[PDB]
Amino acid sequence: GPQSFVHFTKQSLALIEQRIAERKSKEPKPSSDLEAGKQLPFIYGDIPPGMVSEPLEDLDPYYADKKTFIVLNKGKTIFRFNATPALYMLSPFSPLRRISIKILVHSLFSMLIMCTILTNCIFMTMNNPPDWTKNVEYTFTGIYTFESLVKILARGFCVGEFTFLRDPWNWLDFVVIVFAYLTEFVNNVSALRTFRVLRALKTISVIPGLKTIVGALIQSVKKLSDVMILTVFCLSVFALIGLQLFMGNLKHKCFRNSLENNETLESIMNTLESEEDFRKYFYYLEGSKDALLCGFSTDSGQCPEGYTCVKIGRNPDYGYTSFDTFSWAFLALFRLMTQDYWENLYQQTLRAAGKTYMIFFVVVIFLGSFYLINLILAVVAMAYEEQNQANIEEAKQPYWIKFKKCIYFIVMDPFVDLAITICIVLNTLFMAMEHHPMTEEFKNVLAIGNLVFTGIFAAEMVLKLIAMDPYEYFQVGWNIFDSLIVTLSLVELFLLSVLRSFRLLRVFKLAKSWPTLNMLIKIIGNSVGALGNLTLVLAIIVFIFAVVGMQLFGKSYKECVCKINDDCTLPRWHMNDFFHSFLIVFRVLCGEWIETMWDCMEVAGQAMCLIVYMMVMVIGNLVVLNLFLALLLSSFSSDNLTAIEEDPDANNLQIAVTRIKKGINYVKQTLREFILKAFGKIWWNIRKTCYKIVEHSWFESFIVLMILLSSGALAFEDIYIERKKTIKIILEYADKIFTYIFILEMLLKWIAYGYKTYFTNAWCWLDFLIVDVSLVTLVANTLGYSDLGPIKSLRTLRALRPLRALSRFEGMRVVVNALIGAIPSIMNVLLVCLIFWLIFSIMGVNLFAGKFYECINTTDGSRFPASQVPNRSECFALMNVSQNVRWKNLKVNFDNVGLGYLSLLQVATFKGWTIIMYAAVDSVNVDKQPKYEYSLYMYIYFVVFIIFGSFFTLNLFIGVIIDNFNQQKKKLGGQDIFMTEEQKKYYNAMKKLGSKKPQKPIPRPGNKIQGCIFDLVTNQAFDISIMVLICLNMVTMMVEKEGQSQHMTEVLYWINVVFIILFTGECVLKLISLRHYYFTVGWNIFDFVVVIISIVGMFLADLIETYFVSPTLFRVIRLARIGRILRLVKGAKGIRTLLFALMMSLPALFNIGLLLFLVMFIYAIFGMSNFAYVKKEDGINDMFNFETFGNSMICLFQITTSAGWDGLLAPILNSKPPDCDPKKVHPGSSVEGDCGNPSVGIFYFVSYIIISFLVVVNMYIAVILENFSVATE
Amino acid sequence: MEVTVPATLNVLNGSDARLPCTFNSCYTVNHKQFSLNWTYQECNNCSEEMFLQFRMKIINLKLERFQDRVEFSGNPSKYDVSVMLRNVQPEDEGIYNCYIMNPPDRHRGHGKIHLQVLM
Amino acid sequence: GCVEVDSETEAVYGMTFKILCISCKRRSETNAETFTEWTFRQKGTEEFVKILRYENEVLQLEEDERFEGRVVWNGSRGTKDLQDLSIFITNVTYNHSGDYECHVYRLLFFENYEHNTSVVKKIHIEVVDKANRDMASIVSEIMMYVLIVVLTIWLVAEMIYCYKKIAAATETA
Ligand SMILES: CC(C)CCC[C@@H](C)[C@H]1CC[C@H]2[C@@H]3CC=C4C[C@@H](OC(=O)CCC(=O)O)CC[C@]4(C)[C@H]3CC[C@]12C
Ligand SMILES: CC(C)CCC[C@@H](C)[C@H]1CC[C@H]2[C@@H]3CC=C4C[C@@H](OC(=O)CCC(=O)O)CC[C@]4(C)[C@H]3CC[C@]12C
Ligand SMILES: CC(C)CCC[C@@H](C)[C@H]1CC[C@H]2[C@@H]3CC=C4C[C@@H](OC(=O)CCC(=O)O)CC[C@]4(C)[C@H]3CC[C@]12C
Ligand SMILES: COC[C@@H](NC(C)=O)C(=O)NCc1ccccc1
Repeated sequence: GPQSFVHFTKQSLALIEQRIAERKSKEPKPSSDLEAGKQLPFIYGDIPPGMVSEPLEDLDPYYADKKTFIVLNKGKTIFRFNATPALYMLSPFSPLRRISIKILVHSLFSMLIMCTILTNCIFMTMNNPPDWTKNVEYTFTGIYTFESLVKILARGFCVGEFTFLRDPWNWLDFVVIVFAYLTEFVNNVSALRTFRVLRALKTISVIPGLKTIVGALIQSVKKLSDVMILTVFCLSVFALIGLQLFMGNLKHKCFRNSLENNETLESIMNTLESEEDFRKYFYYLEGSKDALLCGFSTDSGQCPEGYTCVKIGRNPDYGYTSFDTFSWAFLALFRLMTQDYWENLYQQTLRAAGKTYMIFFVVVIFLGSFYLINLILAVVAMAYEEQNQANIEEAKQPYWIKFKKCIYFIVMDPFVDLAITICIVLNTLFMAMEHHPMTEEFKNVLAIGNLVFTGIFAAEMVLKLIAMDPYEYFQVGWNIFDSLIVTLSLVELFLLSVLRSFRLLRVFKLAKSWPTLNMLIKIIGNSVGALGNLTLVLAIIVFIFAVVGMQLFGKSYKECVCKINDDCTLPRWHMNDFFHSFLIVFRVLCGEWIETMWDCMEVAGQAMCLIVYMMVMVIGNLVVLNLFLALLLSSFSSDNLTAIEEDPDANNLQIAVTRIKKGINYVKQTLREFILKAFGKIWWNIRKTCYKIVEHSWFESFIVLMILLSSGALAFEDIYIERKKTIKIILEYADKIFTYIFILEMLLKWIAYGYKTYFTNAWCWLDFLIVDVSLVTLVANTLGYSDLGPIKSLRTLRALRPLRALSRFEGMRVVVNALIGAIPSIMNVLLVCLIFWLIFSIMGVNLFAGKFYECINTTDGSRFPASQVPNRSECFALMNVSQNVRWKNLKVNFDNVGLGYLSLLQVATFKGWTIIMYAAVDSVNVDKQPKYEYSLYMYIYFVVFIIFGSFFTLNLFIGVIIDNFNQQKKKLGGQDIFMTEEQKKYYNAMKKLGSKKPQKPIPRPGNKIQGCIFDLVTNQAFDISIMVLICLNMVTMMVEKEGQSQHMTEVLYWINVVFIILFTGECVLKLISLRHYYFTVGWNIFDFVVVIISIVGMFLADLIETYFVSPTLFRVIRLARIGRILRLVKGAKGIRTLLFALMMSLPALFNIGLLLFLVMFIYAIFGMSNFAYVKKEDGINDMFNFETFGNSMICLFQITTSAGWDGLLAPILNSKPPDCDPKKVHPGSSVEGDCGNPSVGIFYFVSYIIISFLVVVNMYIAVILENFSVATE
Repeated sequence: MEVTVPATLNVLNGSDARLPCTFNSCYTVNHKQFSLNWTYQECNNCSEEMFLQFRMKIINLKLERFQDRVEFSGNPSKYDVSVMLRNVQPEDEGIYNCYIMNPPDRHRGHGKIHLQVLM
Repeated sequence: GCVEVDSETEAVYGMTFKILCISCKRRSETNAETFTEWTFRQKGTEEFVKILRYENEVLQLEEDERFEGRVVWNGSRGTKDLQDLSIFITNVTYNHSGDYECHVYRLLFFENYEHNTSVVKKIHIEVVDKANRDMASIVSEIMMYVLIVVLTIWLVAEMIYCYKKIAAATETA
């Protein structure tokens, strides 16, 4: 009640002391709604005028026994002070304490502190500040002291409860103040400034809500214990496997065969220091910082003639890429899990070891990279959903009127809206017609059309304003938006590219009639609406990391620049100033953290760079993922609440189309009226016999075998087939047999099903089309017209033969059914994304049309300095003199809107984006030689695009593809959509392995001894001891490295032998103790198997390293030791359930992987057909090309994850000289030319990386998130 | 390049004086490229006399005014390029100058030491 | 790219024949300067004889009634880096049956390093009067026809048996 409002007087303090005396004699819970930092319950109504900001008696009966008072702040917010005198000196009734409390609660105080923090943040971003900034620094320090002193005078320093030191953030404030004082009094400056960076964290304290957001983030990260344990364990196991396999393989190099002066390899190596010195003895590829890797196997890299492969020197990438030690192997496997630049590691390892080692990378990229990432996403999703449910539950608990009316009739009609929509679409399609190589008349017509459209829009605004007055005009967000767009367009007319491009935003007006374009606007609005605090936390964190990196590493980048750049100038990416530090942090968030980290370590030490980079990655990715999941779930759940009816007031477009259709029907009826006024018993059995035959299993299995045989026969048509003439002949004749068999099968299926039943079936249609192609090619070849252009090209369609297996295999049929059922929403979102990206493509065209041309030196490929050759005229004057000069242009640029689309795809996938960025930020003008970072602040264009078009689009896409699967599951009846009927039974039976109750204890034996052996074996002490022994064995495996001395090798061997005998001893004790009940437990029989394979592998390795010689087989056999450490999962309940989730999801992932492998096979055959003779460049080299089935499969697996697809596509975009040679002659073959086909290449790669995203990401995630919700019950 | 030297050095007559010249170049001190250029001037405006260099090995020019009392006490391998002098007389008083150039670095150092002889 | 295809071992009297000698490099991005010498040991002789030498885009056919005017270069053209070194007999006779050898002398150019290697490829040529049909072709055609016939008979037999059964049951009901 309002009478509870009474001042806190000395008598009240005495009474409260008496109450605490009563409490002591006595020797509950504070009201949650009455805690500090919250608003009063409304039962208290208003505050009396002479009461606000005064020490009022406590309003909580809980504190009635304790000395404590309350203050109230104009704004209905309660603070809970302490009635004890401050510092044993200042009483609560003292002028100092009164004024300090008033100040503290005043809102102007907090506003000033926030402004001070924001200004100090601006001052933090200065690599070298001017001398005079010490005055501003002292101003800031003094303001912080005043704030802290006011807080202390208001609520004591640490005298009891509710004191300055009690709140954690007050610790930070104190730490900042003492550090600021100590640095000045003492005056490594870098550490002092890096600690000065902590002031930015006070923003969380001052700005409301950020504290709760950070608490939520910490609670979220508290739930990832099991996932992080599993991730560390899996990365450790894979690191051990890789260390066993590839130890020292990356030190291989090609070394000169013929050595002068009777030199030796050791003598040479003891002297060389420079890369120039090294290049004289080892084989270096042109423009490479590392010696070419070679191998001793037949499928490894091949050294040139006169060079031999030798293991010596340092590992590539400054020495940071290796498996020589467990630490470096762990770094490599973490890089593989995050999939950052993993294709370089893939290629290096394959070159150094052998192409048969792609199995390691396949297993790692699926068992570790994707599955663990999806586990992390699923766990964060479950945390955010449980936090949302809690929040929802808590919330639940005179002459002018003539023209006004006339124009209101004219310009508010539905047809005006339809006309304006048509005009907007026409204007956008008209502005998408600009290109770098445009003529003067075309420029004129574009200008005229732009003027016409802007005039139309301005006239429409004027009319819609005079019809209805501004006081109502400006009441609509759409009206004010159109007003800003049109006024900016008029400003542009009176005065650029950017102002011209801002008109593009009118496209969003279609969101009213486009349901799935309103979803994107809702996502973007939530990012700054409900989740504004989360976005603000992200921005603050990124700013803090950028400043920290700058302060720590700028001087190092400036000084040790010759360790990372040959020219001794700052590289493209550095931390020497705030903009580049921010760019590095943003790139790390995008997912690229190793190439820049290498230079970081080179200049500024491994410990510092690793610590900072790991902190940045972990924290930034946690926050980014939290924001992503929050946006997704909010938009695709909270938005669904049936707030209002479906268009209760029909949209103007809807009304106009209704009128149009009514008029069309009226015209149709009138025209119809006007024109009417003006003027066998055996055949039936035969069909039965064919049906019985073609529905027989034997027949189905025979046809499946034939499909597999014909499918496989396509893999033998390499470039080397001319060396296998017998196989050539056999394959031609087998092709004829297959065509005959399939024609007969089609005829039988006709006679059996009927024409109607056969041709109302998509599988039958597909089979019929394939056999039609085969028959056409066979007939043409028989008639001898086997080389008539299009007929030759039609032979490439034989790559479609494998498609006949989809209808045969039930799992692939189920998965393709899911894809087919989800295809409409995919098309919807694809259209939305294309429209959204058209804006960015047009803006990029306007910014960068024709500015990527440069004059280069073709020998080195180095851009001529813009002092000489400033423009293309001078470049041509220079070519007329020299010979190896060229006015080249980037292959993927912004010359027109299609090339802009391709460039944006590369930027959004983060593959090849760096080349485009470099060209863009160098771009000067059209027909002008680029300069270094002349247009430096063009990086913002790519930053904004990556944010919007590559984060929000990915929000929308994932959100809609996951509903279309939830809707499919609900429609089927709560049934798994990726699992077959025969797999459903196995899945149901398997679900009971995660819920069986414990069995009865195994009976004690009879003997006194065996019985004593029983008690031990059945003890938690025994179990823990065995676990510790397993851990020690794993440590002994880790300690091994490359180049270790023979003494260490022997001592490690003996330690492992002792471990083996100990584990065998414990197994034998268990056996004799449990008798025959030992094998009733799966973990027991797993341990028995592991023991047996351990013993056998030890003996086999001993034999192979003695009686035989085979290092590869020795290394592979030594991998039996991993089974000893795989037993740690037995006791770890946290990760056992996650692995159970994996084993539950295996059946569906099998079907998905089967379909993916079929798609990869088809694409590999097409690649062998097309790109087998393209020029060796970029990602196409002697070892990764499309010249063979193995090479093609390696490349396709590489780009299944969207890694290096830009590099693989680059050689295929060559189509005319001097890029390619159309009349090149290939020895040993009749094919001519090494040019590529730009259109076929673009379609091939884009479609592949698209089919890739709809299976590796949308379907794999869907399945793993589906089974994680089951395991967790 | 950063060079750390004392502005003024005071030593007693007849005592051995060590001139502290040091640098902290980021790169390793390749002895095959390191360059030294120690010089002496009785005054700032006075001319400078070469008396101790380092091209590939420590070379002392043994000027008459210093006799054989000037030697090298530090080591590039460890970023100390100090100079050691015996029994300072009342004439060595003046200004000492180390000039350093450690490739692949480009900035050229300059360490100046003022030696003073006390009673 | 470069594929080391072997040569045929059968020329028909009175017609043309091309003798293949392709020798590719281990790494195709290297530079080299190749030349070749062909030798021939006629069926009925014991000594290998030099017949021609091709260096710097000029063929020097050593005097030899047998090959005079009956050989022309047919390998890689317009370069000093020869990876295909095939010759072409424009009019086969019976004096062209024997053992051919194709010596390749390649000189790789590296960075502060020159390597001079060598390759030898032997081609045995027998001259006939009528082009024999490939045994592989003959066997494959025979097997194709046999398999087609076998599959057709099996299908028709199954057809007839199933029809008799189905009609029998239909009449029974
Ligand atoms: C601005 C320029 C660049 C547009 C270029 C593309 C247009 C020629 C087409 C292609 C896709 C079309 C859109 C595809 C789908 C729709 C949804 C359609 O409404 C529904 O489908 C409603 C469904 C429901 O209410 O259930 C209204 C037209 C619209 C926005 C279309 C408007 C015209 C678009 C943009
Ligand atoms: C590729 C070019 C050279 C061939 C022509 C295009 C085909 C891809 C089209 C032509 C006819 C189409 C078919 C026409 C009829 C049908 C039956 C249709 O289902 C029904 O009509 C059955 C009854 C029902 O679904 O209610 C399913 C699609 C399908 C196979 C269509 C799939 C697409 C086909 C094969
Ligand atoms: C919706 C749009 C606004 C977001 C995505 C694109 C923007 C971030 C772009 C559009 C226009 C761009 C500006 C256009 C022109 C320039 C000039 C350029 O500098 C120079 O031309 C160098 C001048 C000199 O050195 O003489 C640096 C980038 C900057 C400021 C650009 C900054 C990034 C802007 C604002
Ligand atoms: C952990 O991220 C892996 C990341 N792959 C790389 C190399 O960055 C990915 O999501 N690939 C899935 C994918 C597939 C196709 C097109 C785009 C993305």
